Amino acid sequence: SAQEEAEAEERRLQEQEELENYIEHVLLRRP
Repeated sequence: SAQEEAEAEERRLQEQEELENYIEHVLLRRP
């Protein structure tokens, strides 16, 4: 582990935690 890698880790959680809702609504409201 390290400081740099640690910064990227959380980045994935914050990006995913929010992304999960993206496709969740985008797909649910599909054409």
